[PDB]
Amino acid sequence: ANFVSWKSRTKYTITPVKMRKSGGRDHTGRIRVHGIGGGHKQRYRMIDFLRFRPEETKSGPFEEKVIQVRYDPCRSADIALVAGGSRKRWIIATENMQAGDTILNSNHIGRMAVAAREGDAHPLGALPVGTLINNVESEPGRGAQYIRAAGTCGVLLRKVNGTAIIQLPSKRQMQVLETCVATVGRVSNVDHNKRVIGKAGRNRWLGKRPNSGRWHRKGGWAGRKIRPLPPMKSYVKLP
Amino acid sequence: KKRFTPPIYQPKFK
Amino acid sequence: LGQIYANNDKLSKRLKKVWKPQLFEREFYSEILDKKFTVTVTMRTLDLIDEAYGLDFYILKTPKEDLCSKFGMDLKRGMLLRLARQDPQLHPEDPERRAAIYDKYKEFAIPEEEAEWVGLTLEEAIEKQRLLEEKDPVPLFKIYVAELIQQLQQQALS
Amino acid sequence: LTYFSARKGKRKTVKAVIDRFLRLHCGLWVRRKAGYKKKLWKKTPARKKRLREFVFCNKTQSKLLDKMTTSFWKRRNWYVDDPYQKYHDRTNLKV
RNA sequence: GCUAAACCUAGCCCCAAACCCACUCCACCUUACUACCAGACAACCUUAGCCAAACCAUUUACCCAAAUAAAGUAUAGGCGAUAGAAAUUGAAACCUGGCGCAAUAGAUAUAGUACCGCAAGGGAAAGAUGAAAAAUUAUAACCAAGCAUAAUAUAGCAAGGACUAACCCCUAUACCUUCUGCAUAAUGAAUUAACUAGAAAUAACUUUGCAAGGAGAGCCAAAGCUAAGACCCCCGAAACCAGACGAGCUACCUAAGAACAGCUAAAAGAGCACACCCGUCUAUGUAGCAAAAUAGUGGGAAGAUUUAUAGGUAGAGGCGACAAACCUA
RNA sequence: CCUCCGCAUAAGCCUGCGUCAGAUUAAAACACUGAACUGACAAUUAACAGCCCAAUAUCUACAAUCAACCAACAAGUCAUUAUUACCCUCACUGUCAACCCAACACAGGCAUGCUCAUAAGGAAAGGUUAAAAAAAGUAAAAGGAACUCGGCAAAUCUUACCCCGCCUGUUUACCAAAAACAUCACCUCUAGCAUCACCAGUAUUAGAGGCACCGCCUGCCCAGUGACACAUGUUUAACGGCCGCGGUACCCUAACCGUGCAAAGGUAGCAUAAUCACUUGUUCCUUAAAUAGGGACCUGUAUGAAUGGCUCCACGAGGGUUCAGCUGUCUCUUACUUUUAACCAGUGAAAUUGACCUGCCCGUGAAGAGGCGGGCAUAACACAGCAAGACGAGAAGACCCUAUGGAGCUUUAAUUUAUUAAUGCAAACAGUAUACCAAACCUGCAUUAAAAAUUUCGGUUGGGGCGACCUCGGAGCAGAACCCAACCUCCGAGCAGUACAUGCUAAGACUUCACCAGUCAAAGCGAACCUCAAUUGAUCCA
Ligand SMILES: [Mg+2]
Ligand SMILES: [Mg+2]
Ligand SMILES: [Mg+2]
Ligand SMILES: [Mg+2]
Ligand SMILES: [Mg+2]
Ligand SMILES: [Mg+2]
Ligand SMILES: [Mg+2]
Ligand SMILES: [Mg+2]
Ligand SMILES: [Mg+2]
Ligand SMILES: [Mg+2]
Ligand SMILES: [Mg+2]
Ligand SMILES: [Mg+2]
Ligand SMILES: [Mg+2]
Ligand SMILES: [Mg+2]
Ligand SMILES: [Mg+2]
Ligand SMILES: [Mg+2]
Ligand SMILES: [Mg+2]
Ligand SMILES: [Mg+2]
Ligand SMILES: [Mg+2]
Ligand SMILES: [Mg+2]
Ligand SMILES: [Mg+2]
Ligand SMILES: [Mg+2]
Ligand SMILES: [Mg+2]
Ligand SMILES: [Mg+2]
Ligand SMILES: [Mg+2]
Ligand SMILES: [Mg+2]
Ligand SMILES: [Mg+2]
Ligand SMILES: [Mg+2]
Ligand SMILES: [Mg+2]
Ligand SMILES: [Mg+2]
Ligand SMILES: [Mg+2]
Ligand SMILES: [Mg+2]
Ligand SMILES: [Mg+2]
Ligand SMILES: [Mg+2]
Ligand SMILES: [Mg+2]
Ligand SMILES: [Mg+2]
Ligand SMILES: [Mg+2]
Ligand SMILES: [Mg+2]
Ligand SMILES: [Mg+2]
Ligand SMILES: [Mg+2]
Ligand SMILES: [Mg+2]
Ligand SMILES: [Mg+2]
Ligand SMILES: [Mg+2]
Ligand SMILES: [Mg+2]
Ligand SMILES: [Mg+2]
Ligand SMILES: [Mg+2]
Ligand SMILES: [Mg+2]
Ligand SMILES: [Mg+2]
Ligand SMILES: [Mg+2]
Ligand SMILES: [Mg+2]
Ligand SMILES: [Mg+2]
Ligand SMILES: [Mg+2]
Ligand SMILES: [Mg+2]
Repeated sequence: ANFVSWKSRTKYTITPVKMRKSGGRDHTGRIRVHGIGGGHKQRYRMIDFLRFRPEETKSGPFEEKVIQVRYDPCRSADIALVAGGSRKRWIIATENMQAGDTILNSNHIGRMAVAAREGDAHPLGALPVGTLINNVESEPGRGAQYIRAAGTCGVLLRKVNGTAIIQLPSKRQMQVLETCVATVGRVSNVDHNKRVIGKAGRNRWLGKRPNSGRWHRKGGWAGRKIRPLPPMKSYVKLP
Repeated sequence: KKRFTPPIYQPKFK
Repeated sequence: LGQIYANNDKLSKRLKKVWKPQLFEREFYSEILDKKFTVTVTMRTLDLIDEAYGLDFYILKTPKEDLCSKFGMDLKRGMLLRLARQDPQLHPEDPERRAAIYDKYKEFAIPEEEAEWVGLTLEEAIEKQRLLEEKDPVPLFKIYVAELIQQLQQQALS
Repeated sequence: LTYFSARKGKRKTVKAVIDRFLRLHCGLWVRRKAGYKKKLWKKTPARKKRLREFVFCNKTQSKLLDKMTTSFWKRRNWYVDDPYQKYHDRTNLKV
């Protein structure tokens, strides 16, 4: 088997990139994941998840201008093309972002919390307690891995001596360093639950194969399980 | 079951 | 790579078993080589080094059938060549320390031309010998002129 | 019974026969009674006495054991204090 | 008298002895047999199983020092099928053969060619004058089945007893195997030629030699020991395991392509309907045109569609809108 | 007269109907001389098509659909710049054909462009005759499904109802296309996360499953098993389950009661159903006639709710019933045409075959005779038919049984954990005031679990299965030495009680038809002066 991943390019760019499908196959050529294959062709828009990243030879916080809000075939939520200084990038559009708005990406953490409109990114310590937040990291400067899906949102619960506590959409709570950047507001493309597929053909266009016709008898896992919430997740190292 | 016996070709030189 | 019985009784199943050594990464110093090596080591060879009183002594004392390592045989050949050559081992300005390290291992240092072929596989030995006898061909012009001048001298001296 | 062995081409011997029977040089085989040391608490003294006996074998059994053993076990032995020395020969037997 | 028949010698086999090979020029690891360009990756690993143990579940000779003997002994072992040493002993340098085959034999061999297979792989058949063919002459015939010369004659396992006469008279239920028992309408067999199936020990028996000893070391011996003779078939599964070879069919996927008339267009995994894909029902066919076809009739035909090209996943597996489907009939 | 063809390119193939000679021979399914050929000779000429490019950075948000209005989703098929380097040129390869994959000059398979009937390309009839049977058509009086399992087929154009599945779609290449599988919708379970799938994704997500659009609903139960919690619990849209007797008025249950048990005792709904049998249940419509169809009743004692229940729109080569029509389906068949057929000419198979000089009736017999017994019949020999027999040909029956012959699958069959994942201990490390903490990866051991692996699935048996039995003794059968079967008739046994010489030895005997086992016993040495019928278990090994 000769499998080379399409994710092979070391320079960020705005133009969409051709992405090869997989069919649920790993590098060996065998099926690793079932029900995947053969949908509409797509191109990849590169999303800059490190929301606060200053340009070259520039250091402090910066402003940006929402040039457009576009549909992304590769994700649930839509993506905003946003320009600033002399460079443009794709980011995850939050709700009520439209063309012509201005967005603030700030680093300095304040003695007193700041008032943030629904599109800016501040360190979680600078934000008011109880705000709805999205695109959060775990280490400072790691980049946004948590909440990123359409309409989903998390809430900052408390601030501790050097950390901040955040509730995830699955209600699990996690503590991150105070200097961890996150964006204010809920993610755009709400009402994504109400989407009705209508027919199996639309699933096929979406690129998911039908389920196996073999009849599996249900085991002990099948009944409803009422478990307590899992313990706190902590991302703060301590000697 | 489906019992089938494929035919046998003799060598062409004969 | 052997086999075992299920509960150490022969009337049970026979299962193929593998026993692996417990390997550790440790750092060593060679007084002859004046270099620090990081090697994947085990408790047995740590104990052997302790018994031999030093990595240099362990490598120079243990035979190939016991070192069981091409790395060990290469180290042995390096130390043997150093001892046979009596070369400027440590550095200038430390001749007495160099000599002291050399005399710590007098019961060694086989001749120079013999210490080269120590720890060499058959392929390495054949390659070394082939590059030894490279000897690109000599033109026949020189041979013929030497023969003719020797003939001329023979005829003239008579 | 391995009439021909894969190493020497020789006849082999069954060692169970050797472990269970004694061969006199005349051709007679001597055995022990079965059950002579099993459940002696349910047996009468006469039964136990007849079970403790060393008895001879059939003609058929003797030929079978001769086939199952090799000629090494049929040679004439001259042990020092053999308790069966006098039994290795036959006397006053007519045809 | 046609078809035919017949023939010796290509070569081969088993030993012995001896350690054996390979660049004329050019091309050849990429799609081998390709004159000429910048990531330099790289091998070292306990076989298993059939089978035997009358099942099978521990176990079951097979490994590379001349012989012989110790010895099938010590030992091992569901202590059972069977497995099985060593110490020790001692093992005379040189000689080119055949109670081997002779074209269905002997090598598969005229050749690993033709042919078959995608591939790994499998694998044939056959020739005959003579000193001279720069003697094409007349000889050389005679011999299997099959025929021809030359169809037939009431009635009957095909004949036998006969008889002056072929038939007519009288008598007569093919063979082999398998069975309690077969003419059995139970098996097998068209027929000819060739090929095609009993291998050995312990202990006995007979015939010699020598004889309380025999034997050319070892072993046996209260007439034994030594030697010889005589003696135990052929074909056939469904299986299991190891290592290769296969996705040019088909299942699914990846890359990059192509096709879908006309009408109604409700907007459409909408309707009629071509091309195109499929295969409902009937008839034919059934050694067929075809190892799944033909004619008609049908389902779909802008989609979860059909389809060309290249690539990927492989058997203790792959792939599967699970039919135990498909993975070269 | 036909054309549903053809001409190109791609792919495939590789000289394979060009000329001359041999045609005496040889393949031509026959022939002339050329598609089923032998030798020699000759040809496919690049512009078409292949065969490409100097680096290092940098750039590349705005589909297509006449791209213009409009309108979307499944979100898309095409672009540079900056600097350095660079002044030689038209090489090489494919180019033929009646052609490829199917063993064939095979009614099969085969991508794209072009005209969609042609300006390409082709020939269904060797000759004759006009039988049967067979194939494909055409026409048919009167009737019009009376045929038949069934309106199969054909001809005409077609109304209404029901069951199942929502629908389009998929499937057993080669006997099943469906009600089976999928499917939008609904629901359960698992997962807090970055570079090789999932995914360049992040709980409105991803994955493992059930059920099956929608509409109304989905009732009770955690006793048991499984799974999750280690606080003795939670969980059924998890595996699954949702009572019994008796008294109960003339008929029936029955509301009701006494009781027992359980986790709950089947709720709604629907209902003789694709739902064990009874069963052609009862009843109305439908027909002249109704084991068919539709509508109602619930003992459905085995219906029933995501094992989803019940209605309904649309749909269906699904399975049933029906009006009307019109049809050779049929009463009831007939005529013609073509193929086939039969004869003449050419070429020329296969299954099969012990040998055959190969009759009928009755009987016999390994129980169904051409061949045997008794009768009868009987010159020889082609051609066309037919299918009663030759227990006709084909395939060493697939059904059944057997084999200490296999294999697939499932487990709660036996054995094991080599492997993966968890734990615990050990090894490896390091500070620490007489105590403690033990990061991660390896390695050894032990336990647990998942996944598996190997192997087997007794026998008797008036076939096998099911039932019953398997060892030992007494009686009968088996009457008077011994023996003697039965899935034959009847009884029993798997102990018990008392001494502790129930010590030791040893002639001679018996013997359950073998062996192994089993039985009796004189004398003797010692010491006083054994009942009972069976009452049982080898070797190895412990
Ligand atoms: Mg699903
Ligand atoms: Mg399902
Ligand atoms: Mg066996
Ligand atoms: Mg056997
Ligand atoms: Mg068996
Ligand atoms: Mg020896
Ligand atoms: Mg030959
Ligand atoms: Mg041959
Ligand atoms: Mg003849
Ligand atoms: Mg007669
Ligand atoms: Mg019989
Ligand atoms: Mg007879
Ligand atoms: Mg017969
Ligand atoms: Mg038979
Ligand atoms: Mg036959
Ligand atoms: Mg077997
Ligand atoms: Mg198997
Ligand atoms: Mg393919
Ligand atoms: Mg449609
Ligand atoms: Mg249509
Ligand atoms: Mg099924
Ligand atoms: Mg099935
Ligand atoms: Mg051309
Ligand atoms: Mg064919
Ligand atoms: Mg024309
Ligand atoms: Mg014609
Ligand atoms: Mg005609
Ligand atoms: Mg004709
Ligand atoms: Mg009519
Ligand atoms: Mg009728
Ligand atoms: Mg009728
Ligand atoms: Mg019809
Ligand atoms: Mg359907
Ligand atoms: Mg499919
Ligand atoms: Mg089929
Ligand atoms: Mg199909
Ligand atoms: Mg069909
Ligand atoms: Mg379904
Ligand atoms: Mg429920
Ligand atoms: Mg019923
Ligand atoms: Mg009817
Ligand atoms: Mg359909
Ligand atoms: Mg003819
Ligand atoms: Mg008869
Ligand atoms: Mg006839
Ligand atoms: Mg006959
Ligand atoms: Mg027959
Ligand atoms: Mg048979
Ligand atoms: Mg048996
Ligand atoms: Mg039986
Ligand atoms: Mg019976
Ligand atoms: Mg007896
Ligand atoms: Mg007495």
